[PDB]
Amino acid sequence: LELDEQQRKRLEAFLTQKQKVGELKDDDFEKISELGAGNGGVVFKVSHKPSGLVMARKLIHLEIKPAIRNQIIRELQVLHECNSPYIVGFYGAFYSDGEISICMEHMDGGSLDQVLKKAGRIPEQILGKVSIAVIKGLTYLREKHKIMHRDVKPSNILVNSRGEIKLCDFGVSGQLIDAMANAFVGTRSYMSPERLQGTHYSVQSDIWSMGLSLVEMAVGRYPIPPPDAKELELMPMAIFELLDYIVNEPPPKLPSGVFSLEFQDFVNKCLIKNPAERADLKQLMVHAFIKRSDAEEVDFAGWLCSTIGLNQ
Amino acid sequence: SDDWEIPDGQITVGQRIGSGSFGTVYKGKWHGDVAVKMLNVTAPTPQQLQAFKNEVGVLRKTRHVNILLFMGYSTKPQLAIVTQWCEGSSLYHHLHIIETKFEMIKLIDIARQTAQGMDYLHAKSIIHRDLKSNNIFLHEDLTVKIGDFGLATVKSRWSGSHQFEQLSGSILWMAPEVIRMQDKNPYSFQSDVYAFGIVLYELMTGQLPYSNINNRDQIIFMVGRGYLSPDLSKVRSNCPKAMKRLMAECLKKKRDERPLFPQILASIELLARSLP
Ligand SMILES: Nc1ncnc2c1ncn2[C@@H]1O[C@H](COP(=O)(O)OP(=O)(O)NP(=O)(O)O)[C@@H](O)[C@H]1O
Ligand SMILES: Nc1ncnc2c1ncn2[C@@H]1O[C@H](COP(=O)(O)OP(=O)(O)NP(=O)(O)O)[C@@H](O)[C@H]1O
Ligand SMILES: O=C(NOC[C@H](O)CO)c1ccc(F)c(F)c1Nc1ccc(I)cc1F
Ligand SMILES: [Cl-]
Ligand SMILES: [Mg+2]
Ligand SMILES: [Mg+2]
Repeated sequence: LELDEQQRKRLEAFLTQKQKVGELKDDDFEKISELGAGNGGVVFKVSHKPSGLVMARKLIHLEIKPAIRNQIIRELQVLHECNSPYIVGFYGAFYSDGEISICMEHMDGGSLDQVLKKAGRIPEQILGKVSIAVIKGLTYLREKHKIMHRDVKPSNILVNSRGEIKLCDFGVSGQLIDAMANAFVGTRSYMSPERLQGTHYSVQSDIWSMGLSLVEMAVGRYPIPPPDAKELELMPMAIFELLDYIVNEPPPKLPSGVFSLEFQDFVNKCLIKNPAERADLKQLMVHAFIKRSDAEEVDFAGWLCSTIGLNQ
Repeated sequence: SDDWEIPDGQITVGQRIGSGSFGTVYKGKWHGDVAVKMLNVTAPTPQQLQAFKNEVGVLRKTRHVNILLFMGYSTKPQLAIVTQWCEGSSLYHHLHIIETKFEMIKLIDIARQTAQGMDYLHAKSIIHRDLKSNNIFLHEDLTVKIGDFGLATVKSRWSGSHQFEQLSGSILWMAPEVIRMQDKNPYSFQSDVYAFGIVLYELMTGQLPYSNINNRDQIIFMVGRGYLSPDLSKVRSNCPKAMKRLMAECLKKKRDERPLFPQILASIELLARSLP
């Protein structure tokens, strides 16, 4: 991989810690605290006593046949090969006590969903760095593994006090995705309009999801349906209606005047409903917004710790 | 305390079994084995609590051989529903986890008993609201017991007297108009019939619907819009033609086109007799 000297240093340190971790067993973990819960899972900060490591442990309770469960556990093992500065590190996936455990690196900044609540709105110059990290994460996953994320959203972009921005919860296991489709529901959606209608345009839907996520973090509010009038100058829809809106209504857009023209063009190109006219990953990486963001010096770690209340 | 309310510290709460769309189930002891479902609604307003008690007064009178016995409720330490503990597995576990090989005479009989219990619920004017094979138990490998019916008041958290209803748990059994959540009353006898149609699908195919689609939001949108419906050609070859027809009638997109359970029960019973 490309990697500056610092990124290759942290990547190496992670592989070193990972060698201390043999087989993961439920008895070897100690609960520290809860990190959050989704609509189909729960994540705990834990200590792995044999290794001394702190990890985030996601537990998923699926009532599925053992052959499907075993395939899910097999497919997740590919996460051992997913090593990139823009991908949440991975320690192991196993089954025990009716629960699928996925043990990953602990990100002390939380998700950008949490960060967004604490920030109100995330500044454009911070969003530039986030976009670079997401584009690069999605590129890594597609080029090195043929993986399509399929779940880009603020709660699946994790950050930490070192300033790293990393993707997680991507579709390494199509069996896991399918089992979860059968068992749970969300309350909102970042799915692209063409996939809602059953059309598959590779990573173009992840790009749509990103654009949607960037609008939500820019304005401080999930953007389907668009803000109504005076709501915007301060600067609940059911799941089916949200999906119908995505499919049948024009895509969201940033407010004018508040954001740079490059940033507005960048999200507009992401949110084109036509998945072929939508920008792809190569085109976004050279977009003016990204070229500008990549050259700005932004103390992302400083801004995050400040936003969260942590120390430097 | 109140009628059919179990006071604090009478139920010995044992092992946690799992959680579903609106609660978390524990195995418990209270004059025998019970399932205790701790409701997600932990903080209920006086209006919500009152409407819940009124609903419990209805549910506790729904006694029938194919209905899981409603045993009581608790408010302390937390809101909870106490029901008969089922030995063995739900129909969902039998079909999709154990892969129990039933013969066709016994698949029909499971559908018969379910229609029997659903017929009773509707005769008592109760919308189930949540029929699915996880809520059908084959008790002691013999009798079908339908569970988790009614309880509309606790399937949504309340902001005063108004409650916002959101989809929760699996969507596979929801009728198009339940998915849409747009009508005044999305839930109806006919939306139960649709869910039963899906149960029939599981019995006659051995599979959940939409097995070829792993994108949940595509399913929600397309089922809701009427663009997508169960693939009836997955039905196994030994399924009687009349059962396939009945299934298709239960699954009609327009609720007014769906039969009711007296007619459904009469069809299955006829089919059971005119069967090898
Ligand atoms: N590696 C991690 N380190 C720290 N916090 C984490 C980590 N992974 C997940 N979390 C937190 O755990 C929360 C729950 O995650 P998750 O179960 O994937 O649901 P979700 O992404 O928040 N929402 P949803 O996917 O719609 O069900 C996330 O929002 C994060 O706040
Ligand atoms: N009366 C019961 N006896 C034994 N096991 C039960 C009983 N009720 C529920 N369970 C089990 O407890 C777990 C949780 O059930 P539950 O919370 O009802 O979710 P669900 O049935 O899968 N979906 P839903 O009922 O719509 O919320 C499942 O493994 C059930 O099989
Ligand atoms: O976790 C996933 N989705 O979110 C789950 C929430 O609990 C839903 O509420 C998920 C879905 C498909 C898949 F293949 C995975 F590998 C998943 N998990 C997953 C993937 C990479 C890392 I590094 C860490 C992880 F955990
Ligand atoms: Cl408890
Ligand atoms: Mg997540
Ligand atoms: Mg249930």
